Amino acid sequence: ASLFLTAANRWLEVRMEYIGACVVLIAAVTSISNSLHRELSAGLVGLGLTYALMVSNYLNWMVRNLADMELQLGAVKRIHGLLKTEAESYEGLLAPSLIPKNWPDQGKIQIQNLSVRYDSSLKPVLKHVNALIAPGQKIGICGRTGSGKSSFSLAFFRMVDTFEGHIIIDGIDIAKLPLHTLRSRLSIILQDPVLFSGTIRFNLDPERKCSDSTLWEALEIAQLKLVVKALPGGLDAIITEGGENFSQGQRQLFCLARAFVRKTSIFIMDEATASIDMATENILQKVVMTAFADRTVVTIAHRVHTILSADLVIVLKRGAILEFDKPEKLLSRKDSVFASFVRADK
Amino acid sequence: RAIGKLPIAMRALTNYQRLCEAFDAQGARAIWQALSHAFGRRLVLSSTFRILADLLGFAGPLCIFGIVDHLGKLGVYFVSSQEFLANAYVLAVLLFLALLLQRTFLQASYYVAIETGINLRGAIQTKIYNKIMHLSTSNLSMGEMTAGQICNLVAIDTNQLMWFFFLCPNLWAMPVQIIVGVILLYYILGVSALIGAAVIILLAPVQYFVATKLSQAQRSTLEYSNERLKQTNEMLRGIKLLKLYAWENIFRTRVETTRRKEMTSLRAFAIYTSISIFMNTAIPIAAVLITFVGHVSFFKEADFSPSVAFASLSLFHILVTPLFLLSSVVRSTVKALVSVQKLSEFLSSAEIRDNCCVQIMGGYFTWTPDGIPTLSNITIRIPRGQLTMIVGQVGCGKSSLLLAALGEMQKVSGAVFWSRGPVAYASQKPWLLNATVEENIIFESPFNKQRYKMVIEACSLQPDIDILPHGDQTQIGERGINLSGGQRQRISVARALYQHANVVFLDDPFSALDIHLSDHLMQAGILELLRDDKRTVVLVTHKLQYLPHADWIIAMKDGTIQREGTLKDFQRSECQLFEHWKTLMNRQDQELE
Amino acid sequence: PWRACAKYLSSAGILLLSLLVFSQLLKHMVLVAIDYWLAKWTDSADQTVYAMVFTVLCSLGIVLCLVTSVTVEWTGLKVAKRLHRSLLNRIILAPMRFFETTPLGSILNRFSSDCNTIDQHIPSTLECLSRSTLLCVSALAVISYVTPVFLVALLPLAIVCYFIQKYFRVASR
Ligand SMILES: Nc1ncnc2c1ncn2[C@@H]1O[C@H](COP(=O)(O)OP(=O)(O)OP(=O)(O)O)[C@@H](O)[C@H]1O
Ligand SMILES: Nc1ncnc2c1ncn2[C@@H]1O[C@H](COP(=O)(O)OP(=O)(O)O)[C@@H](O)[C@H]1O
Ligand SMILES: [Mg+2]
Ligand SMILES: [Mg+2]
Repeated sequence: ASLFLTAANRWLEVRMEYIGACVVLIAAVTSISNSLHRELSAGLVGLGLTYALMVSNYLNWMVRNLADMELQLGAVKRIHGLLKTEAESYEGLLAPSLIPKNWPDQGKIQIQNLSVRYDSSLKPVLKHVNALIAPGQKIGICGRTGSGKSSFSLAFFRMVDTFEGHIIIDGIDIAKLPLHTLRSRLSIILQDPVLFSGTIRFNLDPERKCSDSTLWEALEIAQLKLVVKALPGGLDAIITEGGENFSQGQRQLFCLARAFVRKTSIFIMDEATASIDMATENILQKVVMTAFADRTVVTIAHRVHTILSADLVIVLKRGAILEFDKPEKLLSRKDSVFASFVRADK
Repeated sequence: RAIGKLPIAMRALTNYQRLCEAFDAQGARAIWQALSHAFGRRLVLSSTFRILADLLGFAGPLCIFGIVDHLGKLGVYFVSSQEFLANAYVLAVLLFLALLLQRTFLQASYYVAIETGINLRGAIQTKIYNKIMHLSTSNLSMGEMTAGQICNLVAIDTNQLMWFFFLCPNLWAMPVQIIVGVILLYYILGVSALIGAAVIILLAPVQYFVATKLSQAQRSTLEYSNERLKQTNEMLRGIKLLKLYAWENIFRTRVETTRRKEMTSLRAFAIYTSISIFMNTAIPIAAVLITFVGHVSFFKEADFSPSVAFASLSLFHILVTPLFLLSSVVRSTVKALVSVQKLSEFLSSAEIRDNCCVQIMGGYFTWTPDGIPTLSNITIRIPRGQLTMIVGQVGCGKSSLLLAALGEMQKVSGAVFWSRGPVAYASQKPWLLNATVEENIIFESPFNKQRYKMVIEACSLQPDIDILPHGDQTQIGERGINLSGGQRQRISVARALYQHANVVFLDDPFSALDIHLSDHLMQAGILELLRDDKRTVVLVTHKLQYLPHADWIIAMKDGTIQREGTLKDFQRSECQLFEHWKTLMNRQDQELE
Repeated sequence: PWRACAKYLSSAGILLLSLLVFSQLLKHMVLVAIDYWLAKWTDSADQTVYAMVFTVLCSLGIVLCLVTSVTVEWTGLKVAKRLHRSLLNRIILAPMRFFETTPLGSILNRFSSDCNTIDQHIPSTLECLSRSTLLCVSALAVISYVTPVFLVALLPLAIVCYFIQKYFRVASR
């Protein structure tokens, strides 16, 4: 296709240069026949010869640069097509003075009649759900795959189409909030690990605003301190593109160490323990439940023996709260979906 | 369709065979001598048409010197040559027959240059594919280059070398255009013509000066645009986590300082190309100034005619008209030099050198050319046709033992005895060919319809294939629709349950899957289609409850193995890790059998 | 004319767009005037008055080449400075449904190839287009003034030029 575009473009400039040579013949014959049997004094005739040669030189460059200007203005058409896109409408309806300086003080996460979608056209993936969360209430969420588990963690940051509801933390409405103030102070950690290339200090803290004692204690409470201190950089060492210098469990563990530098009140997790083994997984649950007493920790369960020592357990099957009770109560009821999930595991 | 295939002289693997045949004629000079040995035979043909053009374009000024000197001014039949070449109609029809032949030979000399650039593009794309099929993964992982730099090299630097070869015979006409124009100027005006000397020496010192300042712009420009494309690629890959952490202003100001640091080099580049085209288009008007005031002042007047004036004006215009392209020519050849140096930096990179199948025996495997060995002294007796689990903590070697048996690692010591053959391998991060879902599952095997309906039903792809808008024919991947990740891991391990390759290296399939779907992997498929026929499945997972279903267990800790063997062997000899697995599964009462 | 050249002229600005046209057409018409003064200076049979204003009319053509050159680099550099620094801040404030429904190679394609084309590949083609078609239309302004017989021949060649341009342009697109 590039040789056919070549031979077509040379066909066009062959016929345009042949038309320009016909211009040189017609203008040359009429400039000698306009001055033989008349008087035109030959400087205008040599002017017409030189500018007729300028027509023959610069006609093919005109049509070549016009077709190249069309093909290069297609790039401006592509960037102008991308440029008038949708914005997320970042500013909220509340004034920023009315939210506190210490906004995440204690977590009264009220949920009433929530139902989400992802856009306008789709089905509701969450059914009508309601919960009342205490600030010392370290809840967990089980379920099946596709039942609304990661969408329930993404609905706290207005990432999905929350078209209704009463998702209000601390008496202040979350839809009436600035989005940088909302997604600053609350911290999710995803299942798929995303790291950025550069250094470890930047990949935990890109502002360089927290201390090295806080980064070393966040690697202490992740258990990656003996891994990174035995590396030849120690700290400020190279993480490459995609995090492919390290393992996938180390990529999830750097996502944990990036989650632990910004302090919180509303630690929410996805299933971050997917690629981690059960030994260091049960080590890391024993640290961060004890190192974070006051902070409300929500975690999507991937292993239910990790989730078994929580305060209350939500069970989300097909987008609805089937169960919201004590884990020993749902274990002793012995027909429940939480009991069959812990029965199918072990 | 119906444009048809290209002929045999412009195929890839007809050229690239000539390019590797130029390689065994024994840095970047070997690539340049290989290109001048390979494609120079048709490059001198396009230069032959380029030099047969524009000496026939030198009939313009001789025609103007003919007819304006005419127009100011056996013995009864015949016409001599000085009477023949001093009439305006016969010289004007000779001007028409000159421009048709020179403006056909120019469009032939464009075509042979663009056709050899296209054959250079095919040969260097096949040589870049033969380099990338032998590249080690330590080039991509540990440091040196990126995947975006490797696919950016074929998208940019191949096209920069090709656009240099589009303008390659124009540089070899730049001697012969100026020299024959100087001798044709010396025929017309004589010794007053050489004091139009702004052209005839060019100040090609200052042209070489602005060429090396365009080199000083251009190397920093390509380094900053590769850094900016690397930063924009990691930002748009991680925009979900960057929006959720609200770090978009911090990463945007990093990309904006990279864009302004590129933009200062673009300020220097556009100012230096501006003074190059100012020097380039203000030299010949100054040359007709110093030759036309210098004809009638400082030199006594030898026949200042309209014929010699418009002959010298059209001769300076035909002398100036290929000189207008020279700033694009020098930016194309400095883009070629940075292109072939980044090409020669890529092709010299690091590369790849009785009951059982694989006999890794005392093998030290290392990820690094200079570092300590990651995999330590290990001895593996993986059996034929049986399920085998590699278990361990984070960063003990559970993917590097699988990549060691492929030969991806740097083997320091030991020996690996295979049967290498085909091996079904679904990796830790999954991989999606950007096609239809069925063509990602088939993966250039024969279309077995009953096995294809079996492995959908083995690992439950039917309710997530019913939700798709085209089912099997949905375009998943990067180009096209986005999946969840739970379907991506299942769609990567469903193609390694299919491909008949008899050694299955299943890396961890139960990250993104739940308990019920992981058991539906574990009941049918694994233990029912991979142990149906005698297929060796090496299934490393962290899901320790499937260690009952294990004919061989390899334990991993800190780069070495502890012991290999079965679960009753781990019951007999070790017992500390057996009591650790009894405490981790919370199966204190029953036994791991 | 598409919408993209309208967005190109608005993003460059009218203060450099007015300096784009009113340097170049003045430079090509004084090129027509110095070649007409070269025609009239050879019609000799007044001494050096067709030399001195030819000298100052060539040096004004030299500095008009300079202001045309700094205008074309400053328009290309200003549209490199302004288009990127707007697409980046408009595309980072997108919703996540916009990233979910698009190919990622399209958004990386419009930050690499089209930002490569807009920066350095466009203004060399713009200066060659403006210089080449303005030299061609001022050359056609030269041969009307010498010869009025050319205008009855000019219309069928421009008609077959426009017919071969359309007849090529559908196949080339
Ligand atoms: N691509 C790589 N390049 C260089 N070093 C690596 C690479 N991958 C892993 N390593 C190093 O090798 C060690 C073993 O990692 P490996 O590849 O076995 O992942 P893994 O331990 O299987 O991951 P997981 O335990 O999460 O499944 C890690 O400690 C890491 O430091
Ligand atoms: N980009 C998207 N657009 C529309 N629906 C989505 C998107 N991503 C996820 N979903 C829907 O959200 C549902 C819940 O998925 P998720 O919460 O991610 O995992 P789980 O299935 O474990 O609850 C899925 O059934 C899926 O159909
Ligand atoms: Mg989910
Ligand atoms: Mg691994």
